[PDB]
Amino acid sequence: GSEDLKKLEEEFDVRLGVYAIDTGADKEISYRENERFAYTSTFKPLAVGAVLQTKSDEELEETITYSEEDLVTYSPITEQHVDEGMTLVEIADAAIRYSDNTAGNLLLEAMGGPDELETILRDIGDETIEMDRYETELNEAKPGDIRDTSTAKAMATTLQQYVLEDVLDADRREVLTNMLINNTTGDALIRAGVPDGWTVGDKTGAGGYGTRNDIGIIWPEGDEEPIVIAIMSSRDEEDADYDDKLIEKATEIVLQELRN
Ligand SMILES: [Ca+2]
Ligand SMILES: [Ca+2]
Ligand SMILES: [Ca+2]
Ligand SMILES: [Ca+2]
Ligand SMILES: [Ca+2]
Ligand SMILES: [Ca+2]
Ligand SMILES: [Ca+2]
Ligand SMILES: [Ca+2]
Ligand SMILES: [Cl-]
Repeated sequence: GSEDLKKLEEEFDVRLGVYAIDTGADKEISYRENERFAYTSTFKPLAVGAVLQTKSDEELEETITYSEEDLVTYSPITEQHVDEGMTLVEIADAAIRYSDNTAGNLLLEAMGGPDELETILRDIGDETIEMDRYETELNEAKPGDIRDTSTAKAMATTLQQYVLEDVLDADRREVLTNMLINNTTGDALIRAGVPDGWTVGDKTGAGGYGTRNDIGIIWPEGDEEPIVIAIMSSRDEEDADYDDKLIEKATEIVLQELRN
């Protein structure tokens, strides 16, 4: 696929996967779009989508209780509510906007576990995603291990189904859309590569082997039709570091291609 994207791989010593489709211009850009990467926290809005797809109003307002023992690493929001519980919508908010890991687990559990969520996503057309573990084990990202992986094209396409297509009732679609727009963890990634005044919804991820991902939707200023985008990346070494600038630069290249 795209040639400036290839240069980024050498610059940052990574394997890079990119898929972006401009729904207005009817054009896409891709690079290694069918190669597997660990999705890490980017699964969270897909789990929220599946919840908003399959649960009743009552089920969304139901209080979910959990114990101190249930808390996994990095659970800033859920660790505040052990005694009283949280609703699925509050859990969704925490998972998407703060990347709360226990919130991720509560979503997986609500959907019947990773394998059941996988089956739900199969049924809306995602033939690619392979889900198996809970947080934080799902972040391992061992190369060649299929567990908890997808591709840039599949992540983008499935996000598109929930956010832009008709899988969700319009009211619930807006709830998900606003959680993504109000994400707090992505300022240095896709958001950093988009012009001022454009609206972005996104979900970031980070994990083993230097994995660094961001998926989202970009609405160019002026009511233009949206661009769906997924950027995934990983490195050779188990304890490798990532560089957020990779994601910003990939975004800039995508927009140069799509918008020109
Ligand atoms: Ca179109
Ligand atoms: Ca391609
Ligand atoms: Ca703890
Ligand atoms: Ca499909
Ligand atoms: Ca599975
Ligand atoms: Ca399994
Ligand atoms: Ca409904
Ligand atoms: Ca409703
Ligand atoms: Cl399972």
